[PDB]
Amino acid sequence: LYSPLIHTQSAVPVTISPNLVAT
Amino acid sequence: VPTFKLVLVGDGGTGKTTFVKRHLTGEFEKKYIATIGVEVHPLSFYTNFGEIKFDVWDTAGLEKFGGLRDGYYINAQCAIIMFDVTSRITYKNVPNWHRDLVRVCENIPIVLCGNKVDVKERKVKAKTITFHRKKNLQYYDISAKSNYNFEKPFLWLARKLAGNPQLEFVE
Amino acid sequence: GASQIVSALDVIYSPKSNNSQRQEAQKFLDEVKLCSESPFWGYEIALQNPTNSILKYFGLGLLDHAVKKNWNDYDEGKRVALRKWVMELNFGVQDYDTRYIKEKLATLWVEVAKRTWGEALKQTNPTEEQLLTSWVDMDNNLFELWNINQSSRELALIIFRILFEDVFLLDDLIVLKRMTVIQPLCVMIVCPIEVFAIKYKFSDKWTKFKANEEGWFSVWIPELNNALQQNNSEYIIRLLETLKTCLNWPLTEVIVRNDVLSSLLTCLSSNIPRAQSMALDSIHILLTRPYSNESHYQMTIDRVFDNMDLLDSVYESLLFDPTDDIDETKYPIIKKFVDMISCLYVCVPKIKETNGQIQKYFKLVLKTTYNPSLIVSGLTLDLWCTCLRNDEYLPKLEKYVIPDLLQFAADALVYYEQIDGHISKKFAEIDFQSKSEFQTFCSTYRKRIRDIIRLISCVELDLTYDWLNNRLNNYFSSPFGQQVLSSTFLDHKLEPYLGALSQYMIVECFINGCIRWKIWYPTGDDYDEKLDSILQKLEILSNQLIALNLREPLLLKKQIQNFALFLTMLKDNVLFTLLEKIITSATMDYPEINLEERGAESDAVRDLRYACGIELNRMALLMPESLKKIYPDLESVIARIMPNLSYHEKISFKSFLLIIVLKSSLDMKEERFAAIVDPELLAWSDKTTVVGLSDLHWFMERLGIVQIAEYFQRRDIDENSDLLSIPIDDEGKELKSELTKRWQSLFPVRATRMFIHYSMQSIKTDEEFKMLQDLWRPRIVPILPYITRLLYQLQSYHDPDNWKGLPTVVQSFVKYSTIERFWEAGASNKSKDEFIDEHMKAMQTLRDFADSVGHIIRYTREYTLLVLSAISSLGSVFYLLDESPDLLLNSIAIFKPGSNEISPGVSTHGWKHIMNIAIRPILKGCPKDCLGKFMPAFLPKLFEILDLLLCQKWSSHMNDMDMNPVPTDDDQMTEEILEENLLRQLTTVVVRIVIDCVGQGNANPNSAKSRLNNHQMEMRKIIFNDLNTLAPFLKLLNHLISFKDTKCSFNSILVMKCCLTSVLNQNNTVDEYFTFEVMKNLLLNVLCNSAFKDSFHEALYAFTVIFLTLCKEYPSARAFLFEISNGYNIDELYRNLRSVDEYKTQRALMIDFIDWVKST
Ligand SMILES: Nc1nc2c(ncn2[C@@H]2O[C@H](COP(=O)(O)OP(=O)(O)OP(=O)(O)O)[C@@H](O)[C@H]2O)c(=O)[nH]1
Ligand SMILES: [Mg+2]
Repeated sequence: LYSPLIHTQSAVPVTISPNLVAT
Repeated sequence: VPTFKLVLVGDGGTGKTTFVKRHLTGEFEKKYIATIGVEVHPLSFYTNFGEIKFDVWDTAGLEKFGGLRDGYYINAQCAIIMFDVTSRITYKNVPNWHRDLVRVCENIPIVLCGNKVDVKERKVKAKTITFHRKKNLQYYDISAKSNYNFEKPFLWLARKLAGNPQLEFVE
Repeated sequence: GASQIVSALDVIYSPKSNNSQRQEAQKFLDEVKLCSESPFWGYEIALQNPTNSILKYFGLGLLDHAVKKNWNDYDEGKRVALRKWVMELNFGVQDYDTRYIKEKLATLWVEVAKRTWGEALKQTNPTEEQLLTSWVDMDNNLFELWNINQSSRELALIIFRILFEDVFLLDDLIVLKRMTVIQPLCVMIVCPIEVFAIKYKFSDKWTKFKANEEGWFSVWIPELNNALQQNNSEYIIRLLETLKTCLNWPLTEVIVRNDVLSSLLTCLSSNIPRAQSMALDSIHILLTRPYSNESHYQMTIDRVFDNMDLLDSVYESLLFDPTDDIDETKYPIIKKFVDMISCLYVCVPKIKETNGQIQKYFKLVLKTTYNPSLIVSGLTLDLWCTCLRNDEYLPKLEKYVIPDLLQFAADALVYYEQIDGHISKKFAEIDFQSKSEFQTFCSTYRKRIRDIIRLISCVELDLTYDWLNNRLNNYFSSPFGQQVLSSTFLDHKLEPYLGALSQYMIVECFINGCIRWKIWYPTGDDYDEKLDSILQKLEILSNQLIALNLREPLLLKKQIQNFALFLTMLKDNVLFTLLEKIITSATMDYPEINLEERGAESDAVRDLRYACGIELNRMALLMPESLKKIYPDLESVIARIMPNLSYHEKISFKSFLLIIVLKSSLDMKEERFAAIVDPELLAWSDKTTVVGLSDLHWFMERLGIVQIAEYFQRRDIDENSDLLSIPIDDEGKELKSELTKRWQSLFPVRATRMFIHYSMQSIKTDEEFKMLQDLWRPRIVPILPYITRLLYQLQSYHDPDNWKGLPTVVQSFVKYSTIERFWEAGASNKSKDEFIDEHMKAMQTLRDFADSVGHIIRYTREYTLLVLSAISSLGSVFYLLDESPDLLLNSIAIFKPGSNEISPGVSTHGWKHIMNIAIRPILKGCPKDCLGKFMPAFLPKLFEILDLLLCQKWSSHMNDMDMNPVPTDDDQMTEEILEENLLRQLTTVVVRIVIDCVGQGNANPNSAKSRLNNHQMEMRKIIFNDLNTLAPFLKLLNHLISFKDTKCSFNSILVMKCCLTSVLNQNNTVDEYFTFEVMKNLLLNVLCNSAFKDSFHEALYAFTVIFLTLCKEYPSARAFLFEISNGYNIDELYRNLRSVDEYKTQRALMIDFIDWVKST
């Protein structure tokens, strides 16, 4: 119901998988 | 007028008798009374393509209270396996019901019905339910207390038995 | 007599018989079943008259009951006679026997085998008597049954199916007791002796059991091949039914020797649907079964992959045209085939590609992905995701299918549910039970498609970028692109908007793929040059996309969303350009329409402006330092914009400026912070607002209720007149617009919440955290009383006793505003569509006016709770001042003067929101250096408030249910279900509060290894070592377990176990209250009640611990326990427990005491 707020720890909206480390 | 025999199988306290009584009289039943033996309740649905009647054999879900358990399935032309979403033991027992239900009647259409969906807390989540996919069954979430989809399994079963896939319940 | 049984069966099977007659016949049959001659009677019934199928089935059921229940009682001779009867009945199978008769006979044979076969194999060199007892001739008899006739052939196949299923697939209890003899016997009978001896080493006593030396596969497989040549569909189906269950367990040498996979593939190349389905299941079983020999698995995966042409032909044959009607005979076969194909990618790195097997396999997978059905198509999306993520398949996958897969995924990224006449809905109406399920599946499907696009763009950035550039140019040169570019407002559920939205989502996925590439590519010497080229390409793409001059607000919104992803990669290079574009796109005039009428197309512009503001805040958070260089220009531009900007966007822009001021290390932080914050927070300290906030009539006047009464009087509206039928007026629209503007300006809850939260987001180290906390201190501590007073008034608005002072013409208006219209799927026969239809209908009705007033009230309450939560995050400033706990708690909970009713008129949903938003974050927000001054002044009242609220709500619910048994209509059932669900959720929130305040103690009674956190451990010192806080805490715990909720009661008992270590600290006052209440609550309402099954077991362990402790140190407890039990021997019961060390035996002693109390 309320309005969303941006946090500096998750401001980037990219949905890249966190488990990725390298090729 | 077509007359199809329907066997209502499920574990104890699942809501089979309550569901049948809701379809018959239209009022929810509060108390829980074990269904002794089997009860045959004629059921009729008015559709666009005519009149269809059902003989719903409400069977006992408790072992010690069951009668001719598998014998209640002879010459059946229909089936509904009812499980409770609030108790995982019913869903775990669902495969046994399908196994001993297809032994007597083989190529009948069967519907898996999840009851008591009206409650917030449910021990059988939607993802956990996959038996319908494994055995090409139809899974309709229903609630006798809430009348959520209490008519949908009968409509699907009528569509498959009669033949018409555009058959709709007009009343 | 048999005639009585026949009559009873006729009565119980005829439809004309009434239920009572049926029950009498069933009772007679049951009493017949219990007769000691039931097995012989059943055998005679089955043998004498095979014509009557039902009577024969009843006799076989009697035999089944004899062999299943009374098996242990029978002696060796009786068991042998029963086995002989079963064998004789099985050998007597003819053509007239129905399928279920054969199944029952097979069940009898399998039961007798499971209870007899292999008994003598556990003894050395058993004699012939023991061998005959152990049914040594099973294999010989079963092979004899194989040759009696074709009906006996089917019977033997069913026997094998049931036996193998029970032994291996199912976890049957009888076989589990004797698995180590039954399973190797099955391996013996199905495998050749030479093959068996390689793996197993048993002696000739095992070889005695095996009759056919060559095994059983050497019989089934040639028979299956012969049936396939002769095209005998029924025989093929029966053989596949038997063969499907005997392939996971047996030795793989038998599978390889008989070429089972070739037979399965031959079955698949047939047009029989059932045979194809069973061949699919068999092939999947062969693929996924364990392999002791890796070479056999290699041959299996080689032969499967060498027949890709056959699989493609099978898939093409299975396909059908779904325009008229889907084919239920082979659509499940299509789903099964796609599921089986999707599991084959694991074997890909092991196939030695010689004839392009891998290329054909991937082409087939892509072809199956093109299936019109989303369920069928969505099965391979996981395969594509996994293949793209891994590197074992990437060189083998990029060479053939990457461009085609990318093209498909781009073409499949459409809104299926909003396309009229789409081919996917035909499959949707059969695979899904409701439109909501189809919509959420479409959302998941589009999410996975976007994942595919992102992974492809990461792996193949150059090709993906070239293709995307060409596709965008072609689309925006197309007539639909011209319509999108040359229009201001588009139908948001029509093709021109949806296509462009899909293009923008594709662009977003490409940018996310570049972001992923930033990490995926190895950090070699070539990384910098490739990264620079990618940045140049992205900048060119961003400049190209901006130059389109897009005007549709809900699409320019998506462009602004993608602006943040562009800024993440390109950093400063395009920071100013994107910032200016976002700023100038939030102030576009849109002269065509006016934004004050709350139109359908005005909401799009409002959403676009809100998104622009939130993206401005996000950009300021991401890159504050770079914005410092341009801050004066930004300040001047925003100040110029301010008069031509709405209050909501005004607050958003001020927060953006505040982020730049605080984070960017700009000079004179305090002056800029004051100049930004003080004008917005000045409304809180307004003298008229301050003095009037303590008067409810002033609150109503500010809300405008007096104006609503005047408007109603002007329209001649009355209380007896139904508001649901009165048409609305544009004057009412203007009035509500003015009222909501004045309301949002009067109580700047949003401004305070945004400023506080975004100033908190500016914290990087403790020192500037302290200075910011000191800076916020003068602006909060004179404002907290007014925020609490506003929450007070919002709570008092729901009290019916406060409405009698209002004019009579608006008594019903406030009541209508108070009630809410929340809806749940499963709580009513209505779906979401007609519920939203009811809401839409009220729009043109005066009832929507009261609904909007109630929405304003609830929104203000939500935002003031959020403000209070944010002030908790401010740190020590909110907890060190002495007045804060009482000031907040008295505001949230309104004790009525005479009656004890916690805030009368406030719904359970409102209490849920209050608890979740305020109480939990504040309780967990107390610093470790501040609990000692805020906790002992907050918890003692908080637990009392929680106990009173829960007790009142639960008592009201049960009282309303009891005194109103039959609902008037189904709407009453829906209301009761919603109330019960909300009360359950509120109880869950309360028990979560208790858990996070204390911390539970594990499910196992003897395990207490759960390490409490520092915050949890610190509270237990305050609560357990203070009588003022402890006593209310047990009241909440005592009530929580009593309440009819499995989850909290089980959790609360677990908490109590962690408390039982310290709550019984020998305190006199604590111990006495523990005696009369907890035993009374646990024994009578938890232990004696069957509604707490799982809670009964956990409470019993807790009760036993308290029973030993209290009776040891308090003789009065034994006397008290004697009274409530009304007998028994507490001293004997206590002595028996202490002498027993095992908890399992102690539990048995308590079950007797609890059961005895139940009887008394
Ligand atoms: N909330 C809720 N409760 C239900 C629903 N359906 C059934 N129940 C409850 O479950 C009880 C089941 O009672 P019956 O239907 O008589 O049970 P039964 O099928 O005879 O039981 P067995 O003979 O043991 O198989 C009802 O009386 C209700 O208390 C439902 O849709 N929602
Ligand atoms: Mg029943």
